[PDB]
Amino acid sequence: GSSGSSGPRAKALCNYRGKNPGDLKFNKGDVILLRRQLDENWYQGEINGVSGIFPASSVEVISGPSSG
Repeated sequence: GSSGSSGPRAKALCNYRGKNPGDLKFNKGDVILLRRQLDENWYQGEINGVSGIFPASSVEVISGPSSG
């Protein structure tokens, strides 16, 4: 219903800066900002001025909040 200036984020689990067909390269830990959520399987964001697509299994949506 309502949105918040603050958007979601994702954290890399392993080295994904390899060689992929039209994908996004990121290093374990790097936090990618979810710009466009195509589906619950992939995520389209941008990192260090680099736009690309990456899976949801390679990253974690735990970024942001922190449970005690």
